[PDB]
Amino acid sequence: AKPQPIAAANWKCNGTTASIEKLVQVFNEHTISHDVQCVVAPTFVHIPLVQAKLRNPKYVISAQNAIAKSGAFTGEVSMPILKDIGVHWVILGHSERRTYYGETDEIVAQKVSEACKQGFMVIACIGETLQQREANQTAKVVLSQTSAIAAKLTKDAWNQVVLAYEPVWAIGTGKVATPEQAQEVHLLLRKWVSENIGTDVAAKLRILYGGSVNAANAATLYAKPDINGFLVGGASLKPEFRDIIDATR
Repeated sequence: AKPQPIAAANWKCNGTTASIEKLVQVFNEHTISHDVQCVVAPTFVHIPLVQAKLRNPKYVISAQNAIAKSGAFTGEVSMPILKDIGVHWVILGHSERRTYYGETDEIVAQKVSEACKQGFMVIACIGETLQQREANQTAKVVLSQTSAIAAKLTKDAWNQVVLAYEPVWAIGTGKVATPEQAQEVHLLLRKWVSENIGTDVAAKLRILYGGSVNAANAATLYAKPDINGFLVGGASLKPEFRDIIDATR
């Protein structure tokens, strides 16, 4: 059978106090009856508000990024600071950070390793660009990104890792991957983990899909055997996130 699914909301750089209060109320009033881990990732400045208002017991709060250590890093937020305020999930290596903010495979792998050492659950993002897909490099790219992370982890650390496969061409564009496209990559990843890390790790690993997931396409993605849930951007700012959660039944 499949491991426990995850439905994760990446709000990105969005929100006002009023809109967040309304959306959290919607999430609180949605009764979830199956075993799923829901995750909401607000901007840093909204974490305290969401902590105060979110009561649905299926949810945890995640940060959208972090650095490993406190110190002289003006503008950044560290993992120890997040832990002290009660946040123990983080998204690392999102495409937007790899693209705009210079996060290379080695930077991502270092961050993931440090988060695991500090007791975080980590959603680590990987995925290929349109050019790489059309060059038939998808497998090489996603396995390179994954092996860079794996090189800095011990086997036990994998209990804290969730992989999110987000093809860059699907992020925010409306052009979701087909279920067959996503399943092909998820199966390739799970096999790599099984051979290189362990079959026990691979059977428990959650591999999420993201990139233009909405409430109408989520259930047909989740039907595939190696898809364990979703990392959702635009649709997670809307009430229809409730139906994305319920598509993981």
